[PDB]
Amino acid sequence: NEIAAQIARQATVRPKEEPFAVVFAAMGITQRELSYFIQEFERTGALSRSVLFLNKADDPTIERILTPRMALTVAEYLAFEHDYHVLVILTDMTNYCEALREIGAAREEIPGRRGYPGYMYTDLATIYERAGVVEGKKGSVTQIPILSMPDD
Amino acid sequence: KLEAILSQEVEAEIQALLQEAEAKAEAVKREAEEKAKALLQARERALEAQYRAALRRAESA
Repeated sequence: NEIAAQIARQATVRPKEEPFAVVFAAMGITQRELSYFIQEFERTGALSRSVLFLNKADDPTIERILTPRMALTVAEYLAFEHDYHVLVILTDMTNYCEALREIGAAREEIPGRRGYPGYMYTDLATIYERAGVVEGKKGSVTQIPILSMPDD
Repeated sequence: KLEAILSQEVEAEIQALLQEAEAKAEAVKREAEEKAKALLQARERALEAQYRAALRRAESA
């Protein structure tokens, strides 16, 4: 998360005719972590070129599922309609997965390996498919997803 | 006369030493000056960074 925050502060597209923006999305984080991320964006002036979405551990599980989709839609809008090179930072995909997995049981599915949802790869594909150069070739969407190893 | 030779031979080494010992008293002064310059050239540069950062922060703010 320190690496993710540092990239958010520092990233640029060196001489590009296009403006640069960051979309930073955090999922299932503590109140302490949320306060820290906020303070960091505000103090450094990184906030001026960033949209930040923060989902807390105690926020609804459905809100966590929607978080990366809000973030990717904002990135695609800025890139396509405003011609920007947008960098999207998503932490942590494993925590997103813990929430999606949490509901698969309530949804009536037979579980797959390790207790996961049987649909793990085709939901995750809806997020990793959303990246690349946008039409016009003035903008683009880049992703830096964080994947923590459960149990390493 | 010999002996006055021996005394004209010492007062000669005892300038060689005093020439060697005041051609280091500069070397010490050179490397000390070539130090202080570099000990303040890096410092000059540091303040820019610490100021280039502080004013940018204050622009954004």
